[PDB]
Amino acid sequence: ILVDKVFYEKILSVESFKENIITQSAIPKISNKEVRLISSGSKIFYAINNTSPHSHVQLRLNRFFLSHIPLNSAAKAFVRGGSYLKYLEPHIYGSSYCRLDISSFFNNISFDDVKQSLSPYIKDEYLIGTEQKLIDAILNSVGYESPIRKDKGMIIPMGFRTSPAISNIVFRKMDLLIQDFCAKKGVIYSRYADDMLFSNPRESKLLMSDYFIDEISSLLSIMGFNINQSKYISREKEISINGYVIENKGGNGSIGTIRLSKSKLNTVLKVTHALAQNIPYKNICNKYIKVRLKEKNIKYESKKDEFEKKYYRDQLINYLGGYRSYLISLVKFHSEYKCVNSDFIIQINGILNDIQNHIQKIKKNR
Amino acid sequence: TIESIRVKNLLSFDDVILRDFRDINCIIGRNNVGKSNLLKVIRYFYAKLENKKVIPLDFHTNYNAVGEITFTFDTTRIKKIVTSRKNNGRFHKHIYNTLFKSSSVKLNFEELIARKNSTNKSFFSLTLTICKDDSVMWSVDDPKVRSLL
Amino acid sequence: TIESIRVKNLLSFDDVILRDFRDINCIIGRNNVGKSNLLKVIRYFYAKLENKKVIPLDFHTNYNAVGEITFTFDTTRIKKIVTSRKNNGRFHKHIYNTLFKSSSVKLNFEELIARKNSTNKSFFSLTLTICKDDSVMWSVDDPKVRSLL
DNA sequence: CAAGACCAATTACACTCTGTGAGTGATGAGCTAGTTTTT
RNA sequence: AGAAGCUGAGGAGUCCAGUUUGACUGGAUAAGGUGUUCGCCAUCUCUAGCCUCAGUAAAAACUAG
Repeated sequence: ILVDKVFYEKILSVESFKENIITQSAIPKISNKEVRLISSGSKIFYAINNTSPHSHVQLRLNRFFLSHIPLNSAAKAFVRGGSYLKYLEPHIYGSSYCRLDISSFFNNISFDDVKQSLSPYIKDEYLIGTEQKLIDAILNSVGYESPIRKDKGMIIPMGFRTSPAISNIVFRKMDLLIQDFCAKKGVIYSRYADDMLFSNPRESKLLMSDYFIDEISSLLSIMGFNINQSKYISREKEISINGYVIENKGGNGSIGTIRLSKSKLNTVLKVTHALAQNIPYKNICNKYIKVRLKEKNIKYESKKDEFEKKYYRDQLINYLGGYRSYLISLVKFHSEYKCVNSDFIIQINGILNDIQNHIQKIKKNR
Repeated sequence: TIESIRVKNLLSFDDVILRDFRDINCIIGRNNVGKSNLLKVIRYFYAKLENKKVIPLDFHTNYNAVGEITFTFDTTRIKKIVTSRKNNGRFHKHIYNTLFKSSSVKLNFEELIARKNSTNKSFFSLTLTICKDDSVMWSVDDPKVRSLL
Repeated sequence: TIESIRVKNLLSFDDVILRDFRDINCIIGRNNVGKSNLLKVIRYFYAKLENKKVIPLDFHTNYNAVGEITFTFDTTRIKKIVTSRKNNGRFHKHIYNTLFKSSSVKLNFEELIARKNSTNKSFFSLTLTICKDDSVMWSVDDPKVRSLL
């Protein structure tokens, strides 16, 4: 995919930045007024107002331009057809497991690397007279001059709709390098966002050695990425990643299994048990799911009790439907790949039956 | 005795898995190139099993550094034959020592071994990986296993 | 044109080196296998130059992990052609940039470049390495030099 | 800290010299919206 | 040698430890049992193991039998 001025005007900036092209006006950058900061723990996120032309132009950039750039198969995140289940699937053939994490990923992505990665797919031509190139015009819709970190240039924010695709595009090179290294070492490699999973089918201590860590760090140092040593995992014959258990007790061509631990399903089991105890929906909504009517934002003056009851019923409906969708997504993944424990299949079938019965009961009570 | 054939990033395959094989499996379709590529993949895999010098297959996309082929063999009947205390032949012991032993044998409790083979079926997975430098890597680093298969 | 051809640990050649090539070279001998192997080595080297997927050559002995093919080209006439001020075409500049530019930036223009402008000859050495895993390595890490040669 | 390994895709001469490579029923109605991972 | 944690602010009762006769500080209810690569891990069984306020942006898979 290659873009020109005509493609940018007629597809990407169809109406948002239409006054700039006609009246010889350079594309403005993203100001602090149109971006708001949301704090969660030690993390910050940048949200762009929908009324801003940059939001529309970056939405169309993601829809028409970033989706056509080729990626690496090891990237199982932020891609059409990608999923966490596909991120964990290739490692059923391995006997040893090693999970690594990069540092703050979107913060360590240099803007120069983004420009270099997106240069081959964008024509090297000037857009607004002999003032600004098309590269800068497109890149001004994806970055943000953050007011923190001593103002060290444009940084890819963690809350834009164009960040993940650009991250995968700029990390395609590192994915290729790491995949080549692991293929030389006979290691299956997969990546989800910034979490890297490595699986060794052979009976070797390569994944438990410091050499693997040093090689991955040296490869990541090319683009400035580091490794979070606080979340280093290196196990054998079994691994647990966020409640997903991959188990393979054997060697010389042994098929592993993927299941979910009881910790992952504990919340839904508690919800079902509470429903079986006829507990009022207020407690379940405010405790198990963490959903409330914040500061009584009812706006309209009307029968508030009925609306509150309807909200505390339909939100529970939505939670049950979402979790049953998650479980049946898992069973569809099993049907597609056949890498899930039969006992876990029976357990999730029972849980699905219980959830269906409970949602039927609560709909009847409605 | 074969249940799964998986091809990833080779010829015209991105990620294609063929399963639930029958006795009289038939192949139809307008995509003759796909059938030819599948035949080429199978022939290349069985040539590399026999340790023959052949030109490596082409990648579907060059933005990936790995081309993979997975073959899963159903080894239930041969396991039942070799694990019987009635045929102590040389070839039977060779098969038992080559494909079987270790893994689920002598690496777990006796109760697991006793209940290991009641009604279940055993599968053997073999992976061929083609790198960018025309190098072939195997999931198991034992030429005897490949020759026996 | 060409000065030396060196074959190490490939086919029937152990440390064989051929030099002092004239306009007409007559190859005689009772060992036809040697002539055939030399022809195979030359053809394999020139096929790898043009990036053709071909089966790698067999090693003389398996107790060696490397097989080398070394070609030395007498790049003296072409260097004089591309160095001359009169010739400033696209192809001449390309030849100068891809062969006679890396070796020129390392030499001082005031003394070394002036001294090298004499009757002395310049040579270009290119080595092809075959590894145990059917992998090909080159002394120069860029296809442009190989393609132009 | 500091680091080898830094993706892939992007036919041919030339001149004066013809041989040489160069010196030359229009603003009361009033409302909402999953799971998981990255984070 | 800088990376990490960490959605934040809190509150009531009770326990432990310390100082201290009188109040403060630190921790802190996903409960119990078993095995563990000892990990925030896995597995099994119940009666399911506190409450209030503030904040919640993005991209992917999933609405099956």
